[PDB]
Amino acid sequence: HIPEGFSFNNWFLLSNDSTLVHGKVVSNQPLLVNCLLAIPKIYGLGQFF
Amino acid sequence: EQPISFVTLPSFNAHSFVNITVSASFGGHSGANLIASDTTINGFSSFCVDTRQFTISLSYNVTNSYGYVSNSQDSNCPFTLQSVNDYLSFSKFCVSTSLLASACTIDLFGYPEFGSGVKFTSLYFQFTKGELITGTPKPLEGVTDVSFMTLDVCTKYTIYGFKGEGIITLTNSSFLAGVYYTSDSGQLLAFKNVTSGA
Amino acid sequence: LASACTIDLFGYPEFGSGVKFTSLYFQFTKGELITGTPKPLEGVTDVSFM
Amino acid sequence: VVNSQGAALTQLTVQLQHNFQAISSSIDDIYSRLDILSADVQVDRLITG
Amino acid sequence: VCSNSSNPHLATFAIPLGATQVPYYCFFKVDTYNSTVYKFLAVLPPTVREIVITKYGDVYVNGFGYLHLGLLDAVTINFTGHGTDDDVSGFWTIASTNF
Ligand SMILES: *[C@@H]1O[C@H](CO)[C@@H](O[C@@H]2O[C@H](CO)[C@@H](O[C@@H]3O[C@H](CO[C@H]4O[C@H](CO)[C@@H](O)[C@H](O)[C@@H]4O)[C@@H](O)[C@H](O[C@H]4O[C@H](CO)[C@@H](O)[C@H](O)[C@@H]4O)[C@@H]3O)[C@H](O)[C@H]2NC(C)=O)[C@H](O)[C@H]1NC(C)=O
Ligand SMILES: *[C@@H]1O[C@H](CO)[C@@H](O[C@@H]2O[C@H](CO)[C@@H](O[C@@H]3O[C@H](CO[C@H]4O[C@H](CO)[C@@H](O)[C@H](O)[C@@H]4O)[C@@H](O)[C@H](O[C@H]4O[C@H](CO)[C@@H](O)[C@H](O)[C@@H]4O)[C@@H]3O)[C@H](O)[C@H]2NC(C)=O)[C@H](O)[C@H]1NC(C)=O
Ligand SMILES: *[C@@H]1O[C@H](CO)[C@@H](O[C@@H]2O[C@H](CO)[C@@H](O[C@@H]3O[C@H](CO[C@H]4O[C@H](CO)[C@@H](O)[C@H](O)[C@@H]4O)[C@@H](O)[C@H](O[C@H]4O[C@H](CO)[C@@H](O)[C@H](O)[C@@H]4O)[C@@H]3O)[C@H](O)[C@H]2NC(C)=O)[C@H](O)[C@H]1NC(C)=O
Ligand SMILES: *[C@@H]1O[C@H](CO)[C@@H](O[C@@H]2O[C@H](CO)[C@@H](O[C@@H]3O[C@H](CO[C@H]4O[C@H](CO)[C@@H](O)[C@H](O)[C@@H]4O)[C@@H](O)[C@H](O[C@H]4O[C@H](CO)[C@@H](O)[C@H](O)[C@@H]4O)[C@@H]3O)[C@H](O)[C@H]2NC(C)=O)[C@H](O)[C@H]1NC(C)=O
Ligand SMILES: *[C@@H]1O[C@H](CO)[C@@H](O[C@@H]2O[C@H](CO)[C@@H](O[C@@H]3O[C@H](CO[C@H]4O[C@H](CO)[C@@H](O)[C@H](O)[C@@H]4O)[C@@H](O)[C@H](O[C@H]4O[C@H](CO)[C@@H](O)[C@H](O)[C@@H]4O)[C@@H]3O)[C@H](O)[C@H]2NC(C)=O)[C@H](O)[C@H]1NC(C)=O
Ligand SMILES: *[C@@H]1O[C@H](CO)[C@@H](O[C@@H]2O[C@H](CO)[C@@H](O[C@@H]3O[C@H](CO[C@H]4O[C@H](CO)[C@@H](O)[C@H](O)[C@@H]4O)[C@@H](O)[C@H](O[C@H]4O[C@H](CO)[C@@H](O)[C@H](O)[C@@H]4O)[C@@H]3O)[C@H](O)[C@H]2NC(C)=O)[C@H](O)[C@H]1NC(C)=O
Ligand SMILES: *[C@@H]1O[C@H](CO)[C@@H](O[C@@H]2O[C@H](CO)[C@@H](O[C@@H]3O[C@H](CO)[C@@H](O)[C@H](O)[C@@H]3O)[C@H](O)[C@H]2NC(C)=O)[C@H](O)[C@H]1NC(C)=O
Ligand SMILES: *[C@@H]1O[C@H](CO)[C@@H](O)[C@H](O)[C@H]1NC(C)=O
Ligand SMILES: *[C@@H]1O[C@H](CO)[C@@H](O)[C@H](O)[C@H]1NC(C)=O
Repeated sequence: HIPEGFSFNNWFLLSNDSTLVHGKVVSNQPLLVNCLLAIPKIYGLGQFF
Repeated sequence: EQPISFVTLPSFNAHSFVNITVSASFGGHSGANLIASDTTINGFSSFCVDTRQFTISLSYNVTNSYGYVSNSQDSNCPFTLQSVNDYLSFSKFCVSTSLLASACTIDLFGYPEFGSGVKFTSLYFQFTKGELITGTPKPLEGVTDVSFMTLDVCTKYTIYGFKGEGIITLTNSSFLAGVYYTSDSGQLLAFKNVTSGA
Repeated sequence: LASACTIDLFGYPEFGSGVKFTSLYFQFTKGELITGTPKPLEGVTDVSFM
Repeated sequence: VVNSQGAALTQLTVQLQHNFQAISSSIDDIYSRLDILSADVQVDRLITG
Repeated sequence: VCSNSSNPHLATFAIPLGATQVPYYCFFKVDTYNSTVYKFLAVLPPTVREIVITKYGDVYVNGFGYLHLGLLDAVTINFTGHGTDDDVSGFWTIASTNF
């Protein structure tokens, strides 16, 4: 789960169309996490996923 | 005398001219009966769209003693070559003379006035909607931003497949996300300059 | 035939094309006589198992 | 009562939003995309609705 | 594949760039076992903020879902080991997201 206080500054609702300035809704979103990485340093060597 | 403004995803101009051809001959068979029918899509039985901007050209070919034929088309599709020519933006499209699923079937009919008319062939059109391919009456000359627009006056517009009549203006309200903003009733009220953010 | 379900098949030879093979036609009515199983049931005298 | 009075208008927006038994809720679209008679049938449906 | 008025053969494929260096015209080379062509996608927008790729075949960049494709299998990435390739790397963070 998401720890609180995080800004999600560059996080946006997954929508295939339309735009909502404000409101509330329940939906399916790719937010569950299996692993986390930050400041990568190995992809330059042909890293595969 | 409505001014027209046209804006879509900004991009350069890359136009193509696809031709469809239909050929028929009656003069020898019965005057009304057909000797041979030949339809070519740029010289082929099937084809797929290539450039973002394109135009379709249909050519007629009549061989008969009388020389006078009444032409008619039937469609199982909500679109016509005349209609689609009017700046119809779309994503993917291909044509064929062979049966294909999810492909609109179109027929052409000709009345040679000998007494009985005929039908030539059925064309199949599979397609899916989007903002890749647009059909225009004529291309744009050396234009790196095909979209044309004007403010301060009421105009006839079509924006991202949303056309209507209205007067357009600019506001300094800004947001980091979303390019079009539709009314809950389904009217795109405000929107953002893709290139500039205005 | 009279009021027949139609199925068609399409094939792609990896040349970027898809063509149709033919159409098959069916007549049918709901009922009990004949049933479609994914594997025949054996060792059973009364087919129903509960 | 204040909640009561704050009602009976949103649903009005709801119905007008719908497309009922027609190609699209944009009358001009079909208008531009089709001949007269078929769209006439659908708009009759729509206006009746 | 991106480019900025610098096209060894994309200029031959379709127009030199279509803009100058600051804009970046970028295509997909449709590289497969039989044919190879370039499909124009777009130019570098003023701002790009996050990326996400879904198995279904649509990549959502900055939250718009530009284009869908068929179900995805995998991907590989390489800039170089040339110093700042990870020092000024845009990836502050990367997460294996699930719906
Ligand atoms: C905007 O518009 C797009 C376009 O429709 C929407 O995208 C849909 O997203 C949903 C959410 O995942 C998709 O639903 C999924 O469909 C999968 C289809 O797989 C079958 O079909 C392929 C061929 O296309 C076959 O090869 C394959 O073998 C399958 O037979 C399902 O597999 C998914 O299954 C889900 O449920 C099972 C449980 O049964 C889970 O185990 C899975 O993990 C998964 O959760 C799922 O049903 C849908 O297909 C997408 N549409 C299309 C056309 O593909 C967007 O949702 C919509 N909205 C937004 C905001 O973008
Ligand atoms: C609109 O469409 C009609 C068809 O409905 C066009 O009429 C012809 O269409 C054919 C078929 O597409 C085109 O090809 C032509 O074939 C003709 C057949 O040859 C007969 O006539 C010649 C005399 O002209 C005789 O010598 C011959 O023995 C046949 O009796 C020929 O005129 C041409 O082919 C010739 O050259 C080739 C190559 O050298 C030889 O192999 C042939 O045997 C033959 O000698 C021609 O290729 C053609 O488009 C149309 N031909 C004519 C004469 O009109 C209409 O023209 C078309 N209208 C348009 C496009 O505006
Ligand atoms: C915001 O929305 C508006 C429409 O509502 C659009 O803004 C236009 O965007 C286009 C392309 O981005 C601009 O096009 C201009 O074309 C000029 C070509 O015509 C000139 O050609 C020669 C050589 O320049 C001149 O000698 C001749 O006299 C013609 O005048 C270019 O010259 C322009 O370049 C100049 O302006 C741009 C900014 O637009 C600067 O970056 C350049 O350095 C240079 O100063 C330009 O390419 C057009 O000017 C924009 N405005 C208008 C009113 O059309 C877009 O949709 C969006 N904004 C942008 C910037 O795209
Ligand atoms: C309504 O619901 C009730 C409650 O379930 C059913 O009552 C019993 O249902 C079971 C099955 O659900 C019946 O069991 C069957 O018995 C038959 C006869 O029993 C003997 O038959 C010979 C006698 O020598 C031997 O095989 C053996 O000793 C059995 O004890 C069998 O014919 C049935 O299967 C036989 O054949 C298959 C295939 O060859 C073999 O695999 C089996 O091993 C077995 O030999 C089955 O065993 C039972 O008879 C019912 N009555 C009772 C318990 O009084 C009703 O049947 C049900 N009505 C329906 C469904 O219409
Ligand atoms: C589209 O994208 C796919 C991946 O999604 C590509 O598939 C890979 O393609 C590369 C090269 O194009 C393949 O690498 C080469 O494979 C050859 C044989 O395939 C075997 O590959 C691995 C071993 O790497 C085996 O486990 C597998 O079972 C296959 O049997 C190898 O012979 C090559 O090695 C050569 O070079 C080395 C260099 O040291 C020599 O030592 C060898 O002796 C030999 O000469 C090379 O490894 C890769 O295998 C493909 N993988 C998959 C999963 O497909 C497609 O190629 C790409 N499309 C195009 C047109 O390229
Ligand atoms: C995300 O992107 C931002 C862009 O703003 C980066 O932040 C700036 O990065 C540039 C370089 O990419 C910095 O400019 C250089 O700063 C050096 C100071 O060292 C650190 O200082 C900043 C904090 O002020 C750190 O954040 C940053 O990591 C720097 O590493 C100066 O010493 C440099 O001067 C000289 O450097 C080289 C040395 O050879 C010379 O060739 C140059 O010509 C130059 O004269 C240079 O000024 C800038 O200071 C950064 N600003 C801020 C506010 O951080 C982020 O680093 C980047 N992060 C990630 C993770 O991608
Ligand atoms: C599909 O369409 C036609 C099929 O007939 C072909 O392109 C056509 O080519 C002719 C000859 O170049 C063009 O005629 C020219 O017209 C201009 C005026 O527009 C005139 O100045 C020239 O002297 C010449 O007569 C014709 O316009 C053109 N039409 C189209 C639709 O392209 C070709 O087979 C296909 N078109 C392509 C590939 O662009
Ligand atoms: C236009 O800019 C001015 C600058 O002060 C601002 O006050 C005004 O609200 C802006 N208009 C908008 C946001 O529609
Ligand atoms: C990344 O790797 C591929 C093949 O492994 C190679 O062709 C390409 O040049 C590499 N990229 C760079 C920037 O070197």
